[PDB]
Amino acid sequence: HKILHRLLQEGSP
Amino acid sequence: DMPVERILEAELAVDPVTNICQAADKQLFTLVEWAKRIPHFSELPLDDQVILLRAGWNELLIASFSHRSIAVKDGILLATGLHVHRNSAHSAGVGAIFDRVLTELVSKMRDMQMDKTELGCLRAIVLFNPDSKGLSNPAEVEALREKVYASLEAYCKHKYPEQPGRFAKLLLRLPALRSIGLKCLEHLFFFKLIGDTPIDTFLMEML
Ligand SMILES: CC1(C)CCN(c2cc(C(F)(F)F)nc(NCCC(=O)O)n2)c2ccccc21
Repeated sequence: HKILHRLLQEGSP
Repeated sequence: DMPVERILEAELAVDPVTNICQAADKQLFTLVEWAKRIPHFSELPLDDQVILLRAGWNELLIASFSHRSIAVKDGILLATGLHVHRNSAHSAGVGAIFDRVLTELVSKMRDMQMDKTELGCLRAIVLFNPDSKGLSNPAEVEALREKVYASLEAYCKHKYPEQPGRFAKLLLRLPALRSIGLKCLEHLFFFKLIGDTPIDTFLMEML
């Protein structure tokens, strides 16, 4: 679930 | 605390098989941004946020395109702006579930003029599903669910006091949404199995 797990995390450009 | 204002704010802030898949992939990125705007969702453990969105994503998208489609004549308006009508649903093999969306969701949302605060609250209830498997503390999710529906009931009773049964009427569209979400997901897994879906997408991960 790499995409969802990343998307949920704050601090993205 | 769980204000319906913030739930409404979250709503307002956000070949047929290929059209459906492209449209679902788009809305999955949007659905994560919606979920973060729901009060206290982002305060759950990150692995529980993953579990809730994996368990509810297809119901959450179906509720939204059903409400979007209340003004469309005998069809479904996808988030890409493309329509699904009965001919193309049958050519995708999903004619029967298309009819069920119209008769159980769109027409009934239209009949009662379900508004966007009510839609947002039903979607937040779906999101906070305490039966999702593997949650670190299911009761924490049940706790948030109970705050959402407390806020929904007070909202309905204030705005629509002449309709005392309206709150239960809303919640009693959720079994239909659960049926219909299960069947849509079955077709999606089939499309993927036979190689009819776009590759390397967020949608592929959800499946
Ligand atoms: C009912 C019907 C004929 C309509 C389209 N569709 C789905 C299913 C999903 C979902 F993934 F939620 F199940 N999504 C989206 N569209 C993206 C959201 C948006 O466009 O707003 N479309 C679908 C899939 C299988 C079987 C029948 C259907």
